[PDB]
Amino acid sequence: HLDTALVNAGRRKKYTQGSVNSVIQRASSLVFDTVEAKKHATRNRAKGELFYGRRGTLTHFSLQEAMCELEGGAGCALFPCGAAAVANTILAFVEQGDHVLMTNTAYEPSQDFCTKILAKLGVTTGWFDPLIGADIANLIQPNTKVVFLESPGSITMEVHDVPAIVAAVRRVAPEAIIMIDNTWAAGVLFKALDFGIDISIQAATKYLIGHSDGMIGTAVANARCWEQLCENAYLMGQMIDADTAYMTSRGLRTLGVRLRQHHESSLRVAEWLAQHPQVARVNHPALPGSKGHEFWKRDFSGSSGLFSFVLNKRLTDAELAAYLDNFSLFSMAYSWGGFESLILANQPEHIAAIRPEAEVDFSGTLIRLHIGLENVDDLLADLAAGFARIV
Amino acid sequence: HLDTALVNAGRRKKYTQGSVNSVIQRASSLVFDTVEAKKHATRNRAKGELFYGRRGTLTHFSLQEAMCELEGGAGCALFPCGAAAVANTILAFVEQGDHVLMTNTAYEPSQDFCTKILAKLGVTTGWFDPLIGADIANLIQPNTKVVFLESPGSITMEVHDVPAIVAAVRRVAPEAIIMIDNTWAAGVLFKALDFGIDISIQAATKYLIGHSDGMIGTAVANARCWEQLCENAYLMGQMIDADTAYMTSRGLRTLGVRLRQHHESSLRVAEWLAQHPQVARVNHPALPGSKGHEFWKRDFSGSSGLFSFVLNKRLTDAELAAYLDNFSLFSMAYSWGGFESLILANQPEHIAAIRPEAEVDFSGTLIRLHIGLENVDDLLADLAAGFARIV
Amino acid sequence: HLDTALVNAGRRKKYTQGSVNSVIQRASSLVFDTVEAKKHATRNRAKGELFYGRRGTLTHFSLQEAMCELEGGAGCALFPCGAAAVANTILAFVEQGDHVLMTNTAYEPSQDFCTKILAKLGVTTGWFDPLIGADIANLIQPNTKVVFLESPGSITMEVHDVPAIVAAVRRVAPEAIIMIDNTWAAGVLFKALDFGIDISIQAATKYLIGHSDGMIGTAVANARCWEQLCENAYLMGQMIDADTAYMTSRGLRTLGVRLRQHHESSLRVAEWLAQHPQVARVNHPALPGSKGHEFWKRDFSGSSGLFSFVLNKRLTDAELAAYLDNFSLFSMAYSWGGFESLILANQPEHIAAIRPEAEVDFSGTLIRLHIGLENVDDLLADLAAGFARIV
Amino acid sequence: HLDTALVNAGRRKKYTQGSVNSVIQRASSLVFDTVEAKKHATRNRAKGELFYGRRGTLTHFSLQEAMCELEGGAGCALFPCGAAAVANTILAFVEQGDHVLMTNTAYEPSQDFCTKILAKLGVTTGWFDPLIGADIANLIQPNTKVVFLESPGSITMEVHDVPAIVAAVRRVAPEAIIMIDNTWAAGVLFKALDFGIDISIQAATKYLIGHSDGMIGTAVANARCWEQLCENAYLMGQMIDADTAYMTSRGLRTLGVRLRQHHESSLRVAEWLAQHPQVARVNHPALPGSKGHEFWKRDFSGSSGLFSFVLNKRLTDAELAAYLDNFSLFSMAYSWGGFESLILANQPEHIAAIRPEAEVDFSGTLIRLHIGLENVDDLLADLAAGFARIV
Ligand SMILES: Cc1ncc(COP(=O)(O)O)c(CNCC(=O)O)c1O
Ligand SMILES: Cc1ncc(COP(=O)(O)O)c(CNCC(=O)O)c1O
Ligand SMILES: Cc1ncc(COP(=O)(O)O)c(CNCC(=O)O)c1O
Ligand SMILES: Cc1ncc(COP(=O)(O)O)c(CNCC(=O)O)c1O
Repeated sequence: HLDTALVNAGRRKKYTQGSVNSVIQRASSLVFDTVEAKKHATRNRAKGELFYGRRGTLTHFSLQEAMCELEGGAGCALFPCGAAAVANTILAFVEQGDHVLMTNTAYEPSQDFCTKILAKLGVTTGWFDPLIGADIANLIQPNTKVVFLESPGSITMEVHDVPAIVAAVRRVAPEAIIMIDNTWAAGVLFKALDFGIDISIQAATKYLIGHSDGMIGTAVANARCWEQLCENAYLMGQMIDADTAYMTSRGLRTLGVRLRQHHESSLRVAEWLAQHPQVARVNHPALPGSKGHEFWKRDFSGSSGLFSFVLNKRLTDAELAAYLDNFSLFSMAYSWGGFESLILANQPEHIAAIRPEAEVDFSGTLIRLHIGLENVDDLLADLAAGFARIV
Repeated sequence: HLDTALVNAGRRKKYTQGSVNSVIQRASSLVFDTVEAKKHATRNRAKGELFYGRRGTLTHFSLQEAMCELEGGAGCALFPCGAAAVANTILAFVEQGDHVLMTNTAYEPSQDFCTKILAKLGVTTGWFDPLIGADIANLIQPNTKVVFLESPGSITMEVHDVPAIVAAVRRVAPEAIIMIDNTWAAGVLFKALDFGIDISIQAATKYLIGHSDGMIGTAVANARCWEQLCENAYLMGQMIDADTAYMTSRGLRTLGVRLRQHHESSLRVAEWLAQHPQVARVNHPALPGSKGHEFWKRDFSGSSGLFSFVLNKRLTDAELAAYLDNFSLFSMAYSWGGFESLILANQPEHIAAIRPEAEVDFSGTLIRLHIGLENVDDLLADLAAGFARIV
Repeated sequence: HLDTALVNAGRRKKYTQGSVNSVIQRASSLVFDTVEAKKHATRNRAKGELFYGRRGTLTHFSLQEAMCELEGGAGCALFPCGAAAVANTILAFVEQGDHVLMTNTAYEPSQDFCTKILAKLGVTTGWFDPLIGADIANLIQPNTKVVFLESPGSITMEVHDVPAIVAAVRRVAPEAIIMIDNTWAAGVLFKALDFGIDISIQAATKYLIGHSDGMIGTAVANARCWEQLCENAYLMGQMIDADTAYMTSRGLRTLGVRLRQHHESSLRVAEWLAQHPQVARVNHPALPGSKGHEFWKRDFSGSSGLFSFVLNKRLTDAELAAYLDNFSLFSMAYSWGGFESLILANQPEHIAAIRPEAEVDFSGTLIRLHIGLENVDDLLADLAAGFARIV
Repeated sequence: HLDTALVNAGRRKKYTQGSVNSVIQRASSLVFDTVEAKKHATRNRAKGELFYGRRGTLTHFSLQEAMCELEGGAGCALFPCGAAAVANTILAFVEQGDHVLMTNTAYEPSQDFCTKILAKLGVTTGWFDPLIGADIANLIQPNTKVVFLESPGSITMEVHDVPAIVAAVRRVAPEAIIMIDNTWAAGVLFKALDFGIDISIQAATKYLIGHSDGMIGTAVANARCWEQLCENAYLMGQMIDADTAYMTSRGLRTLGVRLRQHHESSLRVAEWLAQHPQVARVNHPALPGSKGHEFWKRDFSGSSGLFSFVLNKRLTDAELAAYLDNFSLFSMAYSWGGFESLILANQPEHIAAIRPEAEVDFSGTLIRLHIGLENVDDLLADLAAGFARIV
């Protein structure tokens, strides 16, 4: 029933006022007809009554309701982008003297927030290998407050054993705040809260928006953590504009059909790459043999379209240009989750530099692909032409 | 020449591409045609080359250029709202052990960020009376890193003697970061950076947007402080959407003709209130006798339309409803800076509770007015009817 | 390669300027830097140079290029909605004394334009049964200027034999303008201009927008008819706003994946209805046995999700309310082509009244369904519950 | 009280739902909760009940209410631009055999609609000098259905004696439909429907939008003519998108303070030009001695900022480039009514060619200026520098 839920989540008449989609209510000022209405709005300023634009309008409330339904949460906080959701969700739960334990495959801006901002504020960060599983218990310190997961990992796509990690954390520090950056799954292919994670964070920028033309972050928390997340993020002034909230709700309505196509196409590309003589390794959560693939198969309900692979050699700078500059359909850009296919390259030492306290286990150039909605045979031909430029 | 500058600031062909206003470029992904173009964009990712949507698109670059011209700064950082600009601009310059010195008339959410977020990060906040002037030197501690001004003050409208404050800070701690919330002046009626302030922060939500239908914060920094502001705000994921950036640029184009009307009308209302038997005090920076009026007359080039007054009595709850619930033109809402007139009330003890380490010097109910663009005689008739309901 | 074409159509650097999607250029005024540039823009004011907002901005040019590529036309005119495209495209080619020959299954507002507007301007209109095929030749008068097709027909879904109609028209009246309302096919499941039709009109409101939140009409003409269409529509001031043009281009990027789901789901529902004891007839072009199905099978490349069926009785007012008022997933609304499922009822005598010079051949209430993106088993359960309410 | 009316027109709780401005309701489909509600909406589909997006959503209804209040009409029809409003408002009231009598100073596209569209549909058009006054009676034919006014005229700015024209029409042809293109007055500086005109048409593109970034037309009709205008324009599919309707309502809120500045600055420039040795004539309705000034003074409540003047020679193309290419503040573009100043040149023989059955009474190049919101002394200096380039 996920497709039905995606079509209907948040679409109630109090928000739509007769249209199919929520109205767009643009506001800072929200008007109180009487002193008693103002008092009521104040009491309910975080409970869906119109109070002030920084808390939201009908358009935001509709999106928040949709996200809570789809991710099974008590509340959804909104942010100007994914990086803001990560940074402010972590910040909401720490004080000076605390420790954060974060996967070494976390998105680089998330790491840099920890090492360049949190550290200044008296909050330390330690690191773990994404396949650590139950052994994470040994890394929990007396002051560990937050455990931060990201599955699959950024770039290299390792999938955590979330049940093993969560069980170990709860044994040692049942009160800890467990968070996950659930962007790759779009919050719906992995139902994080059902696994005992406290907060599921997404760059709604990616698959929820789905068209590469809006930026927005979300964080859906369970009942234990919601009030602290909501109020501390509000104290940092975190919000999103009404129009982007509308566009995120709108993206939900095609998320199912889109994801099924990204899954089908990216798996086909990954299977083809795995047979290719110029490819050393394919990092796709759905491909047999990929790191944590057995946890993806057990714990996820599908795949998206982002993955990576390692070439059979380290490209020279001349080869990198010959390869990347001459694609016809794949484009070079950051971000992903849109309708179009993207390609980027990283050398192994570049990845090692963003794997704290760890090395990488490959020596070829790594290529990250986002597989969009183009015909897959056309995408395969584009990749084949690229291989011919470097063979 | 301010009106000419407001019409033209940021409106260059590289952003407008033939239209009068900037194009609206909605993006996360920004495409690099070659590896070398990507390297160039990376080196210039904070210098106006398209790199990634979190840094901005053409639409943001146009607004940033306009704000730097109008406020005389080296760079302009963008935020989802004014409160995010205040919180993240302060956060960008502090670390555990630092001290912030803030006017006791600061906007309440700014105070709450200090007491409820900064405090648990090991950053202490002290307070000063807005008329302290040169005596602020005695409050500067070895660990004072930030001095935070707001002139006129929130609600009660006291105007600082900025030249005296800045000179005192520079004598004792010249490296300190002096910031101002310059929202009431819309950043243009008081040229903060020409007075030796380091960073001018605004809720562009107010007069820059001008229509009560968008939220956005700005912070314009001098060359000394720009890199740290830019990079630390970016690590917190702070940005605004392209469409709100467009609407802020658009608001600049009528800001001069709007502010002149708000000034003319609000001063007429303030002069009338000052003669009224039911009014104890009028707090309008432009009205003779108001706190810091001589600094407003010396240091500002105009007034906006927000001010307050104190009634000759403390209204009962029944009188508050009779007064506020029955206006025909003034509405109750938070925010201000739009085309319509607004009214709110506060009891003295409510204000005292947001004047840290200080008491208030009045006992009547305080009324805050925003004077919009309606005909002033109609607004006066509405206020007169209000007075008759409580006489 | 249609999916690749849909992802990339119109997305050239001159329109996108570095983002994935076109920029949104909002304009009436377009600025000429020199008199020489103004002269060049004037000469090329219908050839893709920026001249005046009524002709379009970069955003419109990008959509027009996409529509010409996808429908194989020489030019694409834009209109405020589908009905404006129909009315103004017909008007662009008639003058007093002319005759229009239109299918009797044409959309009712299209018929009303002919009988209420054209008739008082000296232009007569005659009618044909949608399955007339080659016998249309005997209805062509010496003054027949326009032959207007709609396949499938509105409401009742009959599919024309376009090859037989076009061949008959060209034998008798080679210079006639053959037009089609190609909305049901979204202009891509039936390539009208490859069949010898001169102009393909769409309510881009439906599947191109795809989300029920924008209105826009398009008309794509061959080289023979383009100049007259363009210039006469322009004389009537026909245009669309830049933002809706952007959203139409954006809809193209998911059109393929959406249509495949609408086809799969709607055919499954039709097959179930076609064996259902409370259903007298199913009108779905893709269902064997439906009127004109053999032509759909030969001439179309797929199906959308709009179709109708006839109940085993004419519902009374109490029965119609018990049926329609209590659906859980299907909603009552006009329009279609969006992500959500819709239901409407038409009584047979109502349809007969909008079948000029013709009778209907059924007596039960007709139900028109739009099958959206919800889970099809959930939709079937909703329809089954409906049947139980009227059994 | 106009400023108060402009701030408040159309801003009722049913449309704003708690915000200051209307909600933006984007919709084709509008959902009926029950068959009973659909029946009610159908009966009232042109009477302000939500029925279908082509009729409008809450956002349109709010704008329509505002326009009817401000112009004193029974209804307001919306169109994609001003030219569509003119063409479709005329078309709504003519049939084969009718005659249209139009001022020879009408906007050129309005003339071209008459000569190129209406003529081939059996509707003839004749012409009259804008100062004809009461002598227009002699030109009214038995089949004259529409008398079309435009005051001030396009380009040359002549002001009609509307009382004299209307009285003559009513004496000879009381049932005629009298229309005016009231764009220059923004519908509010000349209350056309109080002078016995039946329909006031505007390019809301100009001063109502006020920022050069939207296009929209309006036609406000009296009770006698509303139903025919509404229903015939709807049969042509004429509508505007919800977002442009919102931006038009939003423009009303600053229209008063904008127009006062355009009046002040443009009259100052006109007075300067009227004493300048390089100027042969100044065409500004507010300038004493301009054609029809005495009617402007009697019948209008203010002036906008668009006017023209005639140079002391017909400039060559080389002089036009030297003059126009090198302005610093004035830009070349079509349209007007925005915040920036614009300049265009018209040769006398080109104007004569769009003065049907009449000649011009000047031989110098005509310069049309739009005076924006820049500082007027800067604009005067820009014009002076232009004079020096051609002296
Ligand atoms: C896994 C993951 N988490 C957060 C972000 C940041 O979201 P944004 O809206 O961009 O602030 C991303 C961003 N990725 C860019 C890239 O991978 O190229 C992310 O992938
Ligand atoms: C002086 C001042 N500074 C910051 C803000 C916050 O801006 P926002 O965009 O709302 O986050 C304000 C806000 N004012 C609301 C009120 O005064 O009622 C402000 O006044
Ligand atoms: C087949 C077909 N052709 C034109 C239109 C009109 O488009 P719009 O954008 O609404 O002006 C439609 C519209 N139909 C409404 C309905 O079927 O309920 C159409 O179906
Ligand atoms: C007086 C007058 N009436 C109608 C229009 C057309 O409006 P639009 O929204 O542009 O279709 C205009 C147009 N003017 C362009 C120009 O004068 O340069 C007009 O002036």
